[PDB]
Amino acid sequence: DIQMTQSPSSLSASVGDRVTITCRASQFLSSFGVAWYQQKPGKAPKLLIYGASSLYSGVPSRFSGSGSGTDFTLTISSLQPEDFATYYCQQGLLSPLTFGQGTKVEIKRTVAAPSVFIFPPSDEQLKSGTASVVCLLNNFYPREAKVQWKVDNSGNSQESVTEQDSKDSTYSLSSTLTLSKADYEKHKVYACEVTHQGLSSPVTKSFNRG
Amino acid sequence: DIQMTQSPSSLSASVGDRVTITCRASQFLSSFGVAWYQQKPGKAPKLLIYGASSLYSGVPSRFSGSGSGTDFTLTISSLQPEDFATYYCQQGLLSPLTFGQGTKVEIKRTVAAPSVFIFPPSDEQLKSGTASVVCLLNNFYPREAKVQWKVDNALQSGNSQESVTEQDSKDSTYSLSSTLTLSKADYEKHKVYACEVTHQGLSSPVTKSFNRG
Amino acid sequence: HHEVVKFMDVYQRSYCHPIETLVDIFQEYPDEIEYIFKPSCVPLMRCGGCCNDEGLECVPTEESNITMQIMRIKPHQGQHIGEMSFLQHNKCECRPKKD
Amino acid sequence: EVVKFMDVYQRSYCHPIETLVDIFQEYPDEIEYIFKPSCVPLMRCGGCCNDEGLECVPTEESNITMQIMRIKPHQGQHIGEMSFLQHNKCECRPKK
Amino acid sequence: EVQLVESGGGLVQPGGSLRLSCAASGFTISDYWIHWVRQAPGKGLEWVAGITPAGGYTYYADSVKGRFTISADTSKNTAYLQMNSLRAEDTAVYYCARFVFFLPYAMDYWGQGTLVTVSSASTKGPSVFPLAPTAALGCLVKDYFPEPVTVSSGALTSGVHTFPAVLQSSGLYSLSSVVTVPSSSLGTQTYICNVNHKPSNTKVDK
Amino acid sequence: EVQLVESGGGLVQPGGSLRLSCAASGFTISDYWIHWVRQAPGKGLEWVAGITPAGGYTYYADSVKGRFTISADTSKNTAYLQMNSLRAEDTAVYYCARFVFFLPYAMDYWGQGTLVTVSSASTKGPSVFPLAPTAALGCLVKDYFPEPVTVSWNSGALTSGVHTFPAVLQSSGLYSLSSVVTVPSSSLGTQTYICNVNHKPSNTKVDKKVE
Repeated sequence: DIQMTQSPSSLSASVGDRVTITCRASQFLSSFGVAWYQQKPGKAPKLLIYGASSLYSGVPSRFSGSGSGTDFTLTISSLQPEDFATYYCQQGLLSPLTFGQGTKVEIKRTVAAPSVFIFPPSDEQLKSGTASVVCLLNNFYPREAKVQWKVDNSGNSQESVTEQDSKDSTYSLSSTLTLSKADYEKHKVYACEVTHQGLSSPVTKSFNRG
Repeated sequence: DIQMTQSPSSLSASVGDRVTITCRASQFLSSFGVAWYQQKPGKAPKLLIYGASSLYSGVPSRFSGSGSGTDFTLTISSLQPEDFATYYCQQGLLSPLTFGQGTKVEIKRTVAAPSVFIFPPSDEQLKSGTASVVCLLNNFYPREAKVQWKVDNALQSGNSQESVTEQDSKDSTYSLSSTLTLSKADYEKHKVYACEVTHQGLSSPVTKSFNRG
Repeated sequence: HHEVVKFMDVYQRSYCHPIETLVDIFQEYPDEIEYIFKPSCVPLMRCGGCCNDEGLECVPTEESNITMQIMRIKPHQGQHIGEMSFLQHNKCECRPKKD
Repeated sequence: EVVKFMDVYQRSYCHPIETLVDIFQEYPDEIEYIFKPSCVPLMRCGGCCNDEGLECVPTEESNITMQIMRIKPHQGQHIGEMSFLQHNKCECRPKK
Repeated sequence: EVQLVESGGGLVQPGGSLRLSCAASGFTISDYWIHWVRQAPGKGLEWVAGITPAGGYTYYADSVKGRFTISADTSKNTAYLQMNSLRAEDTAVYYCARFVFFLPYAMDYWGQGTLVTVSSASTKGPSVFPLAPTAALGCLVKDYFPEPVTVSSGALTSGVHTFPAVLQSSGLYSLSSVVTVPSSSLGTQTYICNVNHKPSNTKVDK
Repeated sequence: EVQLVESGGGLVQPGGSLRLSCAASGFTISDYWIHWVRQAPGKGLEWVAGITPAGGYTYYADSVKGRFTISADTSKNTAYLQMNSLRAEDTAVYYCARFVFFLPYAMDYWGQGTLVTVSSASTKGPSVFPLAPTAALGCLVKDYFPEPVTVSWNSGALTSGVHTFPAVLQSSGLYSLSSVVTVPSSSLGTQTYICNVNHKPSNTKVDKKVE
């Protein structure tokens, strides 16, 4: 089985930048069995380059492919926000047909601060015997951020992060802590403390009742 | 089936003469598949020419072969007495392998009259109850000759048989034997057993005779 | 590592006959300028083998046609399976060479 | 009946196939001799590859011995034993 | 318009069987080779099955070899992937792709994908709760199984952020959908979220 | 010296079987194809059987196809022609010949030949009588069956002048022939003249002294 090894495993660059993904083959491959594909999160892959250097119809000119033997490359001459995706190389000649590990392309923009929001658990959910308190961190760059939760000034920090936006390159993050109706009734002040590079001081969003 | 047709059936010429036998094929052939053989009477055939033109080792140079396609030939540049034989062509490539009909080569020579001889029946044979009176006609040319049996000056019919020798390989002549067969009873009834020979080389007939019987 | 092949066996097996031959399509259809084919060649019964005479050659005496589904390709544009006809040799003979 | 595309594809794709090989081609130094039969059946790489950048080639070979009539034209003949190369396994490989 | 449309996915018990359909339109499926490619949650692309150019026969990935079988119904212009003796490691999004010769050995058209979930757990419908308050408001899609959920009708367009699902210690999933809207429109405009979870045939609006 | 020697001929009843042997010496038969050729009395050459160059299969003449089988015993360096369901038309002299490739498709060495007689009639030995007298003397070999008889003079030391006539078929269905020789009259006393008659079918070997 021919092995396709991509390098780097995941990169990060600015809009306008020239970036290059490398695919290394475990043995010599004739440059007509090599294909490059782009994959957006939760979407089917799209063909970019075929036969190592041929640009597929309707694919932007910034995309180019090159190489021979064991080393093949994919170049994006001018990186764009929409270019956020995972890129795969594929050998389609020798059996079995095989895909590379993948290279995650992330975009780099100016630092931007998250607009913080707190949501109390609904009446409906409280009747069921569970309380879900959610915190939203909206539109922020870079993706690294910290959310802290303290009852009356602990765990259950099941956070989910949105995939980098295809237009503004900004992330969004939701942090949700779940407690029984009994535990939620035991306290009154509910605070979510947000820490990010954009902010000089942490921001807190709070509410009363429980 | 490829058919091989030779011509003439018989070819008669003189010593020193250039003669040519022709073999005609029913379809176009490869020349390597054509061979020629010579067969002397009561003898196995001998190879002369192979592959239409190749002369077999030990065969005299007066022999040669030629042709292509459908017509193949065998030439004897200077005919010799020993060349008396039947000649066959053979195709050995395509199935089935086949021989030609044959061409009998005979030798024309000068007229020679037969030397005639008469032989009385032996004592041994007479004891058995049969009498065979034989007449020999030795070394003559051409082969046509007549033998008449006269017993006490009367012509004999239906009581004789004759046999002719094949042309001689050295002198080109024939020899013939005529046998008069009679019972001991019939042989005892008569005195003179005459053999009358007629031939082109003879101006007058020759008779050979004996008494007793 | 097999036994030796006996002379008569080799003789009979190699002698002039129709044999499955791998024939290039572009060789059979040299006027094509529009397409490339998949497969690029086809298996055909064709006269093969020997006549063991210099005055002879191995030739067909009975022919027919065979139809095959071939991928007809317009490079970088499209592809479709079409039906292509080819010549086959049903019977062979060793015949006097064409002088 | 029409031969189905996948059947043609599999049957013609590069593999060892019985091929009728001329002896004098394999042994070009035996000028003086002529052989009967003049050719032999041998397993050899045949067929086609995916594309123009590939060639069909042997990756495993062996030998076969055959009784062949060895002829010295106009002189003599005898049956001898002759060795020939066979291709056991084939691969489509980048052109030389 | 060339299109590949997949179906036959969903939840399967371990050791189960499932048949994925790949419906072609805009082309004839017999003029091409249909390949199957899978993506395990969080993992890269894995080539599963297909007729291969070097020889012409059907190859399979070593993990699926001997339990998977591809086929095609020429009248229905449809390819199939029969998956039997299913295991946890087969949990993935399955794609069918058009393997092509005119763009040598490339897959130019792909199916939308379909998630196959190999689990002994049962189907559970989701509970929908509002996330009440430029202001931010949303919906909490809680406790469902298996994936996925589809959230909205035409009002939810700009400012929408539907978060990837998180797996709770329950073996059940939870999702949030939020939308930033101007504070003036809090009275004049009504904000409602429409959710759909096909495995439990749930279409709750809130 | 290359030689082919045939045997196994003679008289056979109609519907009979006979095996002709062809013994090689001076060469190995396996290096060649042995062909069979025949000649019916008075008729030309007919190719009977042999392995053929066009295909390598063994062929027979249409009249013999289906009743004749050729074979070879490699240890005995000998080819054979098994002839079964024999008929009148099979009465002929049978030869075996060496079919060769180095002289392409030619028969270079031949067997001496052997006569096969397909007849219901019985073997009859010959009576030998002298033909007593440059002088002529001979032998009369009367009433025999089947053909042939072999006549030689003075154990084959006397050859010049010999004329052994073709046999004639008498009404009795028995053959008769004569052998004569012309000799000088001086040698009638000094030299003894004896004919060597041999008729292999009846195993007769008469030697007769003539006057």
